[PDB]
Parts: sequence; structure tokens; C-alpha cells
Amino acid sequence: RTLIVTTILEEPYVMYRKSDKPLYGNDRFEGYCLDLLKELSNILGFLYDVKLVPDGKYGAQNDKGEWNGMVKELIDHRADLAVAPLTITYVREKVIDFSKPFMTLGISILYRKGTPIDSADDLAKQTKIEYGAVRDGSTMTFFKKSKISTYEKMWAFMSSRQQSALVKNSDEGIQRVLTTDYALLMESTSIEYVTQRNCNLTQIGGLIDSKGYGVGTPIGSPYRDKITIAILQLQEEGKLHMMKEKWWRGNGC
Amino acid sequence: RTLIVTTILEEPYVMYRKSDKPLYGNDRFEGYCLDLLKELSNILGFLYDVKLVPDGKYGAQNDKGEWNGMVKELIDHRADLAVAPLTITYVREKVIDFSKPFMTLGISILYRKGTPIDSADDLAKQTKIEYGAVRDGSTMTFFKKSKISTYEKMWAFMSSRQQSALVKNSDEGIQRVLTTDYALLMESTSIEYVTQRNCNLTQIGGLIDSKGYGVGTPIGSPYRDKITIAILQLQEEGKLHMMKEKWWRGNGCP
Ligand SMILES: O=S1(=O)NCN(C2CC2)c2ccc(F)cc21
Ligand SMILES: O=S1(=O)NCN(C2CC2)c2ccc(F)cc21
Ligand SMILES: C=C(C)[C@H]1CN[C@H](C(=O)O)[C@H]1CC(=O)O
Ligand SMILES: C=C(C)[C@H]1CN[C@H](C(=O)O)[C@H]1CC(=O)O
Ligand SMILES: [Cl-]
Repeated sequence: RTLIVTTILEEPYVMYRKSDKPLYGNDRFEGYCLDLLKELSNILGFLYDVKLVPDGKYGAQNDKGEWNGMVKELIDHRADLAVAPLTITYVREKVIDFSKPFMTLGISILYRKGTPIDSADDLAKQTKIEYGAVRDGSTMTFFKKSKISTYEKMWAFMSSRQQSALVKNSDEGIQRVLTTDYALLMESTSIEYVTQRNCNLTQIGGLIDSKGYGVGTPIGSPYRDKITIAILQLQEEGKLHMMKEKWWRGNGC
Repeated sequence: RTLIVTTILEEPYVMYRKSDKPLYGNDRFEGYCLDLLKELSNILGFLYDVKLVPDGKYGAQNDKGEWNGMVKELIDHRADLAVAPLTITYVREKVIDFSKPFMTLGISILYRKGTPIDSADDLAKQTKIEYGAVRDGSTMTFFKKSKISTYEKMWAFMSSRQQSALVKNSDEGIQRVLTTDYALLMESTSIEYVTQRNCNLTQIGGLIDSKGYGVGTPIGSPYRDKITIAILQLQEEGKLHMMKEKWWRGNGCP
């Protein structure tokens, strides 16, 4: 029995391994999520085949309430597990079964260093500095749904002018921050990774919410609870902490 | 059916209300967990009866492998939910079904201010300053079972001399920190609560692990996934954060 694991390319979770000759199967990939999969399969004793999600999406609902991405792969039983930086959210948890979190994160702000900006409130009350998030990701959704006045104000701005302040993916966001007067609303784990490698960038303020990434399984999956117990074991042994350090640590600034 | 909720007195999660007359039922109690219970029952539409765990324990095993505390109340179906600072752990998650976490924490160190101690390593390296944890809690268990060299060394110390370095509860640990040359290994959420109120105490170093508290339900319970979904809703609405601020805010310290 070989489990199908849906995932998505995202540094440093899942990356194409560098090679001068064609690579095949699981050997095509490396990263934090490949290391996690190895540790999980060690503990639980399953074989697995990693498969990139065909539409290249994480999982959001459209106008008609239809799902896409890795979430949809789980719902349709085309995958057994999703192992990726898949944010645990209310809307997703209703349609798939998440394991307990293997990594914590919060939404925060990525911006260049040396400015007087110190919080989301600072961005909210002005219009000169543009700010946004990855379109249709869980960060954008948090702002779209929030009733906290500061975050409603930010969503009004982000969604204005045909969402010109939003970006298609994190890399586009990062380049926009580097080049123009732009701040990106980004998950703190990704911010840590980026600021380890771009000495001109920094996190602005603290975390505005509190959540995590979990392994996704279809509703009713017998693996969900086993995966959860494996994750708790890895946490208590210090292994999740070591894995993060391995993939996050940059060359120093 | 009205759900039976097992819990335990622990400030500021669950406390006796102050009044001029005897109190009865749920009206006996107030605190973070009662607020959480109220929000959960409002979302899910259940009634509830809060019942203090008869043995006054959180949940661990004896040599025979029999569980006690709130964990045991769930295993035997004497309670439908456990709402308390019940730490999500490997051994416990095997025998009950935890919801997703409603609060994060990690083990850290409570000590007096103004000293050069800055990490668990600084403590493990010496024998002058005593250090310990609450007996039989998840913090003690972390040390007992760790294979990390520094934490092994620390467990050797803690367990020595018939565990004279351990304490029976947090209040005892806090007084020992205040009175003697002693550092208490304590969940960061509780450290935060104490240090907001006593400027003589501080947290030393960072969190040495990463976990959370979850609502406990018996294995197979239909309520676990519903409670999880309610908790995500409360988190995303900013309500869990507000609730923490309501109960944790002291004056703070310079
Ligand atoms: O999305 S969760 O399962 N529940 C919400 N929480 C916050 C502690 C309330 C957290 C905090 C850290 C996580 F890793 C996961 C979660
Ligand atoms: O006990 S858990 O469900 N899984 C372990 N983790 C650590 C992020 C790995 C966390 C982190 C924060 C929590 F609130 C719960 C948990
Ligand atoms: C990298 C992307 C687009 C993902 C990763 N976690 C979030 C999710 O699971 O929706 C997205 C980021 C974000 O929305 O800030
Ligand atoms: C207050 C107590 C004894 C509890 C709270 N959570 C931990 C548990 O659920 O085991 C214990 C604290 C600790 O072990 O530091
Ligand atoms: Cl769960």
C-alpha cells in the first residue's frame, strides 16, 4: 500500500532538487516537508508517492462554493494526505480533517528595514504605502472576513482598485517589497525564511493572529489521528524544532 | 442532553466567584475557561454542567497503566468534555480525543529578576541554584522522558534526593522561587500570568518546547470535531485573543 501525498512547490517546504540529469519520483523533491514525510513514515510505517497538485493551488472556494487545489484533491479522494504549508482554517477544517499542527505561525508584515512603520495600525491609517497579500490565500481571507475595524479598513484598501494591491504569489510579493514602497502581509514562518536571506527586509510588528500548518486528510480518514500522534512524538523529541532550524537558517546578516 | 464538563481549579482558567452567599452550579465559577465554555456552547448549542474532577488531578498513568484525573473522567465516559489548561501531549492524545488547541504555550523558567542566569543550560551546568517542576504534570514528564542531553542532566538533578526539587503545585513553586534560590520549570502561559502581577519574578530564556491546551473529549466523540471548528472560528474572529487579554492583563512590569 502506497499513500498518495498531494503537495505544492514552496520554499523551503517542497523544492525541485538540483541535478544535471532527470530525476524521478520522490527523488525530484527536497525540503522541510520531505523531511517531515520521512519521519512520519518512519514512525507509522507507510510508503508514499509525492504528487504535485495539478492546478497548483492550496485550496479555496469560488463563487459557487466549489473547492480547488490540495483541499479538493483530499475531498475527491485523489490523495491520502496533503503535506505542505497548508494553513489550518475554519473553512478548510469543515471540509477536510487536519492533523494537529506541526508548525505554528501568525499573519505578520514583511517590509524593508529602516522605516518608521511599526504595526498594522500604522499601515491602516494611511494610503501612501501600499500593502496587500497573496490573492485568495488564507491571509487574504482573514482580512476579507474580519470585523475588527483596523482589519476591515485594511481589507477595504487591499480590495480597492480591482485588487491592484494584491499579488499572485509570495515571490511576486517579495520582489514588490524589495523594489517599491510596498508591505506584504505574509505568514510569519515565510517572513522568517525571507529575512534570513534578504538582509534589507524585516518583520514589522508582531503576529496578528495565531494558527498553524497541519497535515490534511479526507474527512473520516483513519490516518489523521495516527499522523497527529506521530507529530506529537516528533515535537516532544525535539525533532520538529531541529527540522525547522535545518531549513530556515540562513548565512547570517 | 446537558453535557458534563470536567475541570479543575487553576487561576485564571477556573476560579471560585466572590460573593456574599453560598453559590451553586455553574454560578460557582468564573475565569478564562468558563468564558470559553460559554462561547463554545453559544456556537454549538449545548447546555453544560461544570463538575470539578473528584481526584483533583489533570491526568497521568500509574504503574498498572490506569489513568487518573480529568483524562480518566473522559476515558470512562463520566464527562463529555474537559475544559481546563490540559496540555496536549503524546501519551494523553493516545487515550482521549483533543480538539485543536485554544491556546499556545511552551515550557519555560520562572526565576527572580536581576541575575545572570539566562537559559536552561545555565541551570543544568550548576548545582547551587535548585530547580524543579510540579510533580506528575506534563512538564515533569517532558523532563523524565527527554533524550536531549541538557534535559537529561536536568532530570537527573530533579529526580535526585527523592525528588526534593519538585513541588506539589504552582503556588508552592512560586513561593519557593520568591523565598529561596530556586527556579521553577513552568508553562509559559502561567509564567506570563505570574510575572504580570509580581515584578520580582521574570521568565528566563525562551520556550524549550511548543504545544498547547485543547478541549478533551473521549475517543470517538462526535463533539471533538465540532469543538475544533468552533475554536477556529473564535480564533479567526479575534475572540480567543480578547479572552486571553481579559484574564491575563496585570499592570505589567518595567
Ligand atoms: O489553528 S489552531 O489549531 N487553533 C487556533 N490556535 C490558537 C491558539 C488559539 C492555534 C495555535 C497554534 C497552532 F499551531 C494551531 C492553532
Ligand atoms: O501539540 S500540538 O497540537 N502539535 C505540536 N505543536 C508544535 C508546532 C509543532 C503545537 C504548537 C502549538 C499548539 F497550540 C499545539 C501544538
Ligand atoms: C504560500 C501560500 C499561497 C499559502 C501557504 N499558507 C497559506 C494558505 O494555506 O492559504 C498561503 C499563504 C497566505 O495566504 O499568506
Ligand atoms: C497546573 C497544572 C498542574 C497543569 C497545567 N498543564 C500541565 C498538565 O496539563 O500536565 C500542568 C502544569 C505543568 O506540568 O507544568
Ligand atoms: Cl485535531
